[PDB]
Amino acid sequence: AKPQPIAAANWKCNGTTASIEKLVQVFNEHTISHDVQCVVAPTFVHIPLVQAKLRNPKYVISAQNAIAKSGAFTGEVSMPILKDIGVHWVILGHSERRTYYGETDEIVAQKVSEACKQGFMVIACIGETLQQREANQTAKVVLSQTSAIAAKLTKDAWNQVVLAYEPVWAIGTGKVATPEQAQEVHLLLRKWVSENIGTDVAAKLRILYGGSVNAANAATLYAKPDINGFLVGGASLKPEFRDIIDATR
Repeated sequence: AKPQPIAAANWKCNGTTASIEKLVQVFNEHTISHDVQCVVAPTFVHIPLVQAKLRNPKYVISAQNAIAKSGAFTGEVSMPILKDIGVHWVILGHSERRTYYGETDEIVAQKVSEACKQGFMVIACIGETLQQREANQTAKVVLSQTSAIAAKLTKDAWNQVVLAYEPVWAIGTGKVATPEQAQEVHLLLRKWVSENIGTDVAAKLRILYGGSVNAANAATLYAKPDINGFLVGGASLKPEFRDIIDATR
């Protein structure tokens, strides 16, 4: 059978106090009856508000990024600071950070390793660009990104890792991957983990899909055997996130 699914909301750089209060109320009033881990990732400045208002017991709060250590890093937020305020999930290596903010495979792998050492659950993002897909490099790219992370982890650390496969061409564009496209990559990843890390790790690993997931396409993605849930951007700012959660039944 499949491991426990995850439905994760990446709000990105969005929100006002009023809109967040309304959306959290919607999430609180949605009764979830199956075993799923829901995750909401607000901007840093909204974490305290969401902590105060979110009561649905299926949810945890995640940060959208972090650095490993406190110190002289003006503008950044560290993992120890997040832990002290009660946040123990983080998204690392999102495409937007790899693209705009210079996060290379080695930077991502270092961050993931440090988060695991500090007791975080980590959603680590990987995925290929349109050019790489059309060059038939998808497998090489996603396995390179994954092996860079794996090189800095011990086997036990994998209990804290969730992989999110987000093809860059699907992020925010409306052009979701087909279920067959996503399943092909998820199966390739799970096999790599099984051979290189362990079959026990691979059977428990959650591999999420993201990139233009909405409430109408989520259930047909989740039907595939190696898809364990979703990392959702635009649709997670809307009430229809409730139906994305319920598509993981």
